[PDB]
Amino acid sequence: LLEQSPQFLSIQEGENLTVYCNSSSVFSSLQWYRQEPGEGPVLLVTVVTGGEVKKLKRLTFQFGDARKDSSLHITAAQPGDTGLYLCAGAIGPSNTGKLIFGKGTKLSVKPNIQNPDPAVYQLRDSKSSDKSVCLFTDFDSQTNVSQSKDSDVYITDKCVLDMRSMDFKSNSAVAWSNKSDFACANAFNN
Amino acid sequence: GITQSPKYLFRKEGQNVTLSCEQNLNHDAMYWYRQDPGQGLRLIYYSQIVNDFQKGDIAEGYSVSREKKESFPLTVTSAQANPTAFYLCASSIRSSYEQYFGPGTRLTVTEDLKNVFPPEVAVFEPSEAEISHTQKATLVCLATGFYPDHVELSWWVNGKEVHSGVCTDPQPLKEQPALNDSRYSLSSRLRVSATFWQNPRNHFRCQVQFYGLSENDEWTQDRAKPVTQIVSAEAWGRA
Amino acid sequence: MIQRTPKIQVYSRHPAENGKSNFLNCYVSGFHPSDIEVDLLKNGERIEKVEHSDLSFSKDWSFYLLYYTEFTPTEKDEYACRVNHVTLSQPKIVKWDRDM
Amino acid sequence: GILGFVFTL
Amino acid sequence: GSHSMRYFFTSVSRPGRGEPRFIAVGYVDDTQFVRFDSDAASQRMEPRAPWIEQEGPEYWDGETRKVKAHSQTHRVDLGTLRGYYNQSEAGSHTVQRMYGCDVGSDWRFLRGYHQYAYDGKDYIALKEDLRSWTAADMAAQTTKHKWEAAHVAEQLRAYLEGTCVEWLRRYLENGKETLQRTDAPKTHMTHHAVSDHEATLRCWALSFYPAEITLTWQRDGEDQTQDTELVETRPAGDGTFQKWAAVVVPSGQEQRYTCHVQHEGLPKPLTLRW
Repeated sequence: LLEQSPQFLSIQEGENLTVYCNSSSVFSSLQWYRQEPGEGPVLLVTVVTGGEVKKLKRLTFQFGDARKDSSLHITAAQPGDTGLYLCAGAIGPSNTGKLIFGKGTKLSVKPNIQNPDPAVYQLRDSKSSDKSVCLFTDFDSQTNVSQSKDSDVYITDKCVLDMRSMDFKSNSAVAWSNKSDFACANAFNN
Repeated sequence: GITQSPKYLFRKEGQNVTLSCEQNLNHDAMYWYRQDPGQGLRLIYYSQIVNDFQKGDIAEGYSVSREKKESFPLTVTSAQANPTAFYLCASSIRSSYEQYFGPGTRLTVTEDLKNVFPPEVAVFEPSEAEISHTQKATLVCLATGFYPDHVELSWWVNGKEVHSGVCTDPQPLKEQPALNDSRYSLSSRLRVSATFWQNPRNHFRCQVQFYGLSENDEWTQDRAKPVTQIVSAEAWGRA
Repeated sequence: MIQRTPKIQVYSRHPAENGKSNFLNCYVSGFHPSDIEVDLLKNGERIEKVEHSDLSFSKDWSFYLLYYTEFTPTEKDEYACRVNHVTLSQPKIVKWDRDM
Repeated sequence: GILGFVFTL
Repeated sequence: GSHSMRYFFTSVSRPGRGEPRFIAVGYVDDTQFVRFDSDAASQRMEPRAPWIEQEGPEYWDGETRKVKAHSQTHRVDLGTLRGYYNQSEAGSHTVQRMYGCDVGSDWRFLRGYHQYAYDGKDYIALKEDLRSWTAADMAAQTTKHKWEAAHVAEQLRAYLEGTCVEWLRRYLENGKETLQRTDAPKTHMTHHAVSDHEATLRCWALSFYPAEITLTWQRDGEDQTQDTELVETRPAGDGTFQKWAAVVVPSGQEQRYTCHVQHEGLPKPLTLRW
């Protein structure tokens, strides 16, 4: 058995967070991964000795005494630390040649938007007259865009965009529809 | 490292397909997993040592072999009921120690090739209101009506791919929520300075690599064969 | 390669009462490598249908094996075990004293 | 019962 | 008393003539209970004591799948070690492996073992602390570093102190009616006419289990070491053991010697004269 905790954790930058991994049995080794969906999980660390503590930059992994649990600590969280964190391990008592995997803790670190400038803009197709999309942009971390209440209207969720020359980050969602009466002004009521 | 080729795989039901997994890490143990959207890994098969292998938690419909240390091929047969998934290979120096993962392979299976469509692609030009208020310009790209959801969207400024100021939806959306093999759409945004967008000799291009039918696949219906192909839209800066 | 020479003991499972069913055993031990030909002989004649135990070994890694057959001792007939092995100049023969 | 995991020299 | 479970694996290269011979046996104390032979036709782990047949078909499937993995692992080991020592593809060579656990009277963990030999000489061995290795030479130090980096010992330790002991207990209680039984030796003495002057006194002990035993000679006073010999304890073929001890003596002095037989199949030891 292997459970991760909590399933989800929201943290605005600079705070510190500690996610957990536990077993009803005993691990002979335990791994922590980052995994981006659609890509292969990436190995952060292996721990093996009960009580041990390992550091990797801002990350600090600790292993319980009886090797039944483990923790990941991030000191001074950053918006790049956002993602799913996945715990795996070998169960000693099990006498097998495979690893067990957790369901992953998903961490969201909110970006510290300095001067929020929330607006909705209408954008026209570079090719035809009538086609257009709606862009909701420059809002802060505290705002969530809901899914469309409507099956006529498509709305993407947030994507954080980073112009890394101007040292500048901003949020945005896009909406569109096959109606032409359909208006940007209210597209994001939800 | 550990390779998995190809990154994308498309098939009709009944068609056996073999996924590849190679490694030169000098590892003895190899592992296969599959993952459905929003779910976790599921062990299919693994091998602790060359010339040996054993079933995982979901081996039905699957077949493997381990003739060589370097390779652990996985076959998905027509016995597997829900073959469409993300497939991940991993290796470890000895079994039951830290595993290193391959990049993964996406496999989509459809019960009929007439559901297959390449993307259409449109670039939407920055709002003049955005430019006035912020002195920044966001171009949005929209890829629509493609099936399967096997695409790579990228942005090209004056002939060169860019990554800064780009944000692409992590997930495609369903255009038709009801049916199994529905068409998809995907948006992305490129944000630049107003001054850059307002140069009329700056060329912007949204590019979608679509993975579809092979050139030599049987296409019985009238419209163009939805082969693997790149679909692009473009805009020039405007002053 | 390090090579150890086989030790040999020929003996019966039970005390050998004449005309009563017993077992003729030949125990080879302390040898390396494991490759070994072991022949039970009766009056210089190899008994067919020989039978040994599962190859195993002792703490010092040297191998051991129990070859055996079901026999019945008769006062005038000779029993022996015969062994060939790379550590031996030639086959070696150890005769069954029914007193050892 | 024997070891369930194997590992090379 | 005390009890042990041990497995023994032997892999031999038969160059050109197939790929290596693999033989595995398991023991509880001095009683063998399983075997696997890669040459036999069944391609299974097989029972060799009757009480292991209390195990169901999943036991057998598992053991067979595990022992086959052992088989390929030491096949590969043979190719590897031939490199580490620069040997030839004509030379036949041997990998030996032994592991298991000991438990005390309270049936709790005492000690664990895991070690290899190459061509009949120590290669590498887990030390009693179950944390560190003993590499005979440098080649094994190569294995040592790899096994250390991939933390072999820590997982081994979970099996030796845990799983291994759990199996042993189960085996001991399942086969209680033979395994936990004592067989007392069946003693008798023998006289021979070695150089006339001289007599050989041979003290026998038969059909005992376990194989552990002590046979001490003695005079009116104490032990007689000189002019004695002591046979290697040998198997009877039926799960019991035998061992004899001889002395040469001056004629007419025979009946003054006493053999002394120690074993846990007897309350008090037994004494013999001629």
